Amino acid sequence: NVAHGLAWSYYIGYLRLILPELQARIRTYNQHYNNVSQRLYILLPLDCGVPDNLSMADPNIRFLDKLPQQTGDRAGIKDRVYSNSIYELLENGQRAGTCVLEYATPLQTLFAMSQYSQAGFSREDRLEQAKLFCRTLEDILADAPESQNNCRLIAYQEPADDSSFSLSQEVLRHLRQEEKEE
Amino acid sequence: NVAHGLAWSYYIGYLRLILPELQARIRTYNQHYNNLLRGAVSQRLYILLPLDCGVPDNLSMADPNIRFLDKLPQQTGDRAGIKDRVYSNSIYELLENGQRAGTCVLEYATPLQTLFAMSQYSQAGFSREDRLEQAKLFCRTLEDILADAPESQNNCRLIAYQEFSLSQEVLRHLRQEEKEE
Amino acid sequence: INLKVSDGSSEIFFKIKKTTPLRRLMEAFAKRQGKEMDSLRFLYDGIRIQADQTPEDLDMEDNDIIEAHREQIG
Ligand SMILES: Nc1ncnc2c1ncn2[C@@H]1C[C@@H]2COP(=O)(O)O[C@@H]3[C@@H](COP(=O)(O)O[C@H]2[C@H]1F)C[C@@H](n1cnc2c(N)ncnc21)[C@@H]3F
Repeated sequence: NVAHGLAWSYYIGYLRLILPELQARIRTYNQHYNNVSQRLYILLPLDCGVPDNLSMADPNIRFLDKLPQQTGDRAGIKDRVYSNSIYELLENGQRAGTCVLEYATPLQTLFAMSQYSQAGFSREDRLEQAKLFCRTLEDILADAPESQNNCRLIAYQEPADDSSFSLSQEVLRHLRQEEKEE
Repeated sequence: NVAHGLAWSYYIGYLRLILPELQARIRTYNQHYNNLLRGAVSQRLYILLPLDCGVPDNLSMADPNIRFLDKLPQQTGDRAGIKDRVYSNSIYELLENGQRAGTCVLEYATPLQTLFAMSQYSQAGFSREDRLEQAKLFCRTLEDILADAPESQNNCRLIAYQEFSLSQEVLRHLRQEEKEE
Repeated sequence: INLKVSDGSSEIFFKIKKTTPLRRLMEAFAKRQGKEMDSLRFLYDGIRIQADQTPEDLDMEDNDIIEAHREQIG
């Protein structure tokens, strides 16, 4: 089904390529600016609503800098570029954590397919496939080597209540758990 | 099914983003790089669709008569929390008897490579006939999507083929485009 | 229900039930042209038709036209 293809493409076309080199790029960044935050944190909103600008989605998530980029040829395109963004996670104006953070882009394809009538894809389909995308991706990474397991999948539902929701707290909670399990 | 999702992924995640901006990048290139892509024919994105999903990463490896000249200026955009995610495209010359017979922006449709890799990695398995059918379904779904994207779709051309000179395959498409003008 | 298929150089009318899959028509029309069903692209309401779809599935009406274009891929 749809989710199965998108999850394999996420591994084959991205994670398998960047996770092995991620550690070096973080070190290179640290020395510049005079020196848990070494994993790639991947947001997976299960409703597939994926904003492009993290800072405008949550005030307490603020862009810090980009890692050095990585490049590689693929499918006749010379020097495809892989870039990743560092964010600070705040609480009441105070830096509470720092990590490389992004959304799982293929969830935007699932969302768009549920919006374009030509795709023949309902909202219920999107929500099911989103969950299947997460489980397949989790299965794939569970069979991956150590050099490809240095990422954290963060899957979540936003409340159907009018109650507010903190994306920053959703990430910080996992940062805190990881510190504890050290 | 799989091919349906991959075609929508190819459109939603790539073509709808880069096609509306392609002419501006080509103008910028021509103006600061000697009008190398002259005429509408040389200003479309040519997408290769090998229906056997054989997608080498190096086009010169696929055909010596396809040779890399330069890269267009990069497009950047904020994308799913990544600041300045980068989209880049490569310019190739096509050779016929040692001389430059054509110049175009050329590349493979990457999801076809994905289909092939899935036959190797996928645990549930993916047979040859299934892969060839999903490759065809990807191409036809992409055709259908582009037909319903009138705003941006005339910035590209699909080159599908079964296996032979890839360079000639491309040149034939280019010559036909010039004749239809 | 009555329907018609047109490629511009020829036209063939068909009469079938509403629950009969359109596989038969698309194969019938293409056979006349000397081409197999796959090499042609059939359209109704601007949408590519699939072999297992019936006029009831596509909400067809009597005396509709079906467009037959040369499929460029494959
Ligand atoms: N640099 C990156 N940064 C962040 N994430 C990335 C990056 N690269 C890959 N990913 C991951 C892996 C997924 C599958 O990648 P793929 O190349 O196998 O399939 C792509 C299609 C779906 O794209 P998307 O929805 O973004 O899903 C991506 C994203 F989740 C569209 C098209 N395409 C997209 N971008 C380019 C490009 N720059 N050049 C040429 N073709 C491109 C390809 F067919």
